[PDB]
Amino acid sequence: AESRIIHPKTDDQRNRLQEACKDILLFKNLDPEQMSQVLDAMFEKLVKEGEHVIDQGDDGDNFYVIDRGTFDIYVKCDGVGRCVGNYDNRGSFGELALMYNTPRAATITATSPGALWGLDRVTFRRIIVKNNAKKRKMYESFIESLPFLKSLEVSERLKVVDVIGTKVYNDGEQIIAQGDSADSFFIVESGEVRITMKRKGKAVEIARCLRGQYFGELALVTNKPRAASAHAIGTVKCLAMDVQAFERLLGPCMEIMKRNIATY
Ligand SMILES: CCCN(CCC)c1ncnc2c1ncn2[C@@H]1O[C@@H]2COP(=O)(O)O[C@H]2[C@H]1O
Ligand SMILES: CCCN(CCC)c1ncnc2c1ncn2[C@@H]1O[C@@H]2COP(=O)(O)O[C@H]2[C@H]1O
Repeated sequence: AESRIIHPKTDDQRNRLQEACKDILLFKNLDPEQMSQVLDAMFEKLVKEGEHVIDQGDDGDNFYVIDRGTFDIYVKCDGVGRCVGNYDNRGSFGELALMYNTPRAATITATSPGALWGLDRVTFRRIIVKNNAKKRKMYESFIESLPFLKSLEVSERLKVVDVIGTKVYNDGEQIIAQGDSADSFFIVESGEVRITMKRKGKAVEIARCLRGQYFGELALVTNKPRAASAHAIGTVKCLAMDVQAFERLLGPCMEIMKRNIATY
């Protein structure tokens, strides 16, 4: 079809568009064809400190990917809204409205001047939601066999795959580095992950994660930095998700985790 949306861009815009998108979990499973359709529909939108890019309750129009600038996340608790987190010069938001045809479930506002790459909902539903149909096949059984995910309404566990993204790693490849700031949760799908620990300089092995085992969740809960490095042992495939997604769907897991986290 030629009813596709296309926003002509300069070589520079595409370059930046490219950097901004390299790590967006929602694009991880798209073939080159699907990705280029997406990129063509991306439009640039500048923002200013204080600007309410999204207001809770509003209608879902676009999906956003951050090019730069800081942001704050706000939710209303009984009528009072609080900063429940934030984004820092990278990440994506505004997908829930388009995926589930529901009102914006939060408020996003620039906490400094920024820029964004938006994606209309027609394109988003046409390609990303289609993409989720594929991901569900591939990982529905698997995800539904992960013990730590028993504590979730049958319905909640369904929306999990909708926001995970597949990351491939070669042998010897670093997945996360101890110390670094954390913005993602991992779940080994295939291969093996070696977890090691070091000391203040420039390495003791402390665990091995196999298909079905998660890691990188400690720093998300303790709101602390990476407490250990992770490396791929041979080809590894992890099903990942950002913290916002983590806290949004995994709250019902923090217990069985916080407890089993004592085993650290
Ligand atoms: C820190 C996680 C906070 N939680 C969970 C609390 C209920 C969130 N709960 C719901 N939506 C969130 C959350 N965080 C970011 N968004 C993003 O803010 C967006 C607002 O538009 P949306 O509902 O279409 O999609 C949303 C998400 O990408
Ligand atoms: C049973 C070994 C327990 N220990 C060693 C005790 C000091 C651990 N101590 C600290 N982190 C561990 C440990 N095991 C796995 N991780 C995982 O390795 C991850 C490193 O990133 P993270 O800190 O965000 O979350 C971590 C855990 O999922």
